Amino acid sequence: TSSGSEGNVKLCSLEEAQRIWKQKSAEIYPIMDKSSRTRLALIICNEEFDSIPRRTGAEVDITGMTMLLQNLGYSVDVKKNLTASDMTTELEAFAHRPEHKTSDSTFLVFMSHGIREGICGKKHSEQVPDILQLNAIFNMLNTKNCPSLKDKPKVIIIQACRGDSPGVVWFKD
Amino acid sequence: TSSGSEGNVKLCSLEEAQRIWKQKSAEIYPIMDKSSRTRLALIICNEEFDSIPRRTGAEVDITGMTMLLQNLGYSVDVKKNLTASDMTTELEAFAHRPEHKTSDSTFLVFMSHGIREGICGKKHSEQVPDILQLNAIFNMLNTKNCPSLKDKPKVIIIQACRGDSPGVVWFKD
Amino acid sequence: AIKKAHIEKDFIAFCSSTPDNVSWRHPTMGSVFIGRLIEHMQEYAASADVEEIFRKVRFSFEQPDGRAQMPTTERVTLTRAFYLFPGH
Amino acid sequence: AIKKAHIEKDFIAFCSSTPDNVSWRHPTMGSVFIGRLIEHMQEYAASADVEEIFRKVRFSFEQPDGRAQMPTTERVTLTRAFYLFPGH
Repeated sequence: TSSGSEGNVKLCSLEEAQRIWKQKSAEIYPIMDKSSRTRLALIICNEEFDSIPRRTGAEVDITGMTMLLQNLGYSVDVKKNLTASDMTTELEAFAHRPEHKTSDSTFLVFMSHGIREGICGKKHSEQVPDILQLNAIFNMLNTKNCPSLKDKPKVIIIQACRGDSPGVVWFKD
Repeated sequence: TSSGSEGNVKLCSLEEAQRIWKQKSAEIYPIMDKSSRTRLALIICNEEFDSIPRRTGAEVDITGMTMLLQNLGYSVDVKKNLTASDMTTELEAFAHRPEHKTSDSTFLVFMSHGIREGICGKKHSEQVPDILQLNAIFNMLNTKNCPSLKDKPKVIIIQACRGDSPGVVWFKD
Repeated sequence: AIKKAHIEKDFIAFCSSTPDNVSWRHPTMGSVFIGRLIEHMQEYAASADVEEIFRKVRFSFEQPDGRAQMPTTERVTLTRAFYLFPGH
Repeated sequence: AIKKAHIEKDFIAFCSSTPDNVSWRHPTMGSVFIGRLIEHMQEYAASADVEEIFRKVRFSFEQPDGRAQMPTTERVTLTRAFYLFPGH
């Protein structure tokens, strides 16, 4: 049933959960007791831009990801239409959240226009760039700047172009 | 026994090879008949440099990788002490080799000094940089510039620093 | 007493396409990569680790069309398998 | 007839450390990452796909010392599992 907290996500049974622990040894990330854990997720989605076209349909992506991450047990923070400077600040704020101390993992989702250099902020144009590099995301969530997530999985999802190219080449069959 | 062609590599038995095909469906890379296949591997190792210190012990790495890749069924081309320009040219030459047409995969190994930007060539110094970017390696072996390896695994191994930092942070137990 | 830890570890990034290349978004159906990732997470979170699910997502994009993209896993420092164990 | 194919697919890069960070080489024993990769390939090529072997290599580096490094898998577009099937 999709009436539960996990919605459309297929559940792992107790038989399955022990089979995974027998298939592979002490090489799975440990999960915290469901009763006490405080898992956090952050979604930054840019739809309304100053100079670049409107990302119509982004709301479907926010709904989908938000519900997905909640189903997997994450409290989801959603932030919209931010500059690279705002994104950095929001990411720093996320790395300082005390719930990470009693969490076993995190998810970061970025959704925006993009170029080869990185993710486009609210104010981005070719004349005055407003770019958040992926390098910066890793730096803000690493063991130095986010000690609370030491030894814990950090999953980063990015929806964006990485350039102008169609990404295809022709061949004859 | 290590007297065979596979040396120190533990062999996959016929029982194991069929078990892998039952564990996962049509989602393994197909391998070509051992009798007719012409697998190629390239090792570029820089030891002798103009301006940066000598990479003592590199010969152990060349011996190890060369023997390893041969054991796995690859004909190994070894090129030493090359500039970024020489590396590019050698990589282009490797992507044009006709044996790739009758191969199922490839291995590329790069071993040198390195910086954040990429892999150091023979003539590298801070004054006049001689850097091969990882981006260029991918571009030279992709479907556009190397159509012979379309749909076939391309494994890239890089031994090099990626900056100056020790890569550690302190915490109290 | 102080102890040394790796500055960067246990990361995985999953991008919507390969470098230099575009990613597609339907104006009413949403982004192709996002919807494909959700579908695959819903189906496979119970039985497969995240790295494997991301591979499966890449596989689903294998046959190109008029709007092709190839999702890319980047800068992976996961030292263990990450299972979500949904329901737990 | 011409058919479309992905410009970049079926790649995997494995680097000796994380970005910004050094990689270590013993002057007589050779590079730490290279020797660890060989050891793991020899042991696990028969039973595990290359992506898994690379994970195992990362795991072996988990406990830092005076000379720490964390090998990194980069720009992965493998759409299937790559088994070497050594002996075949």
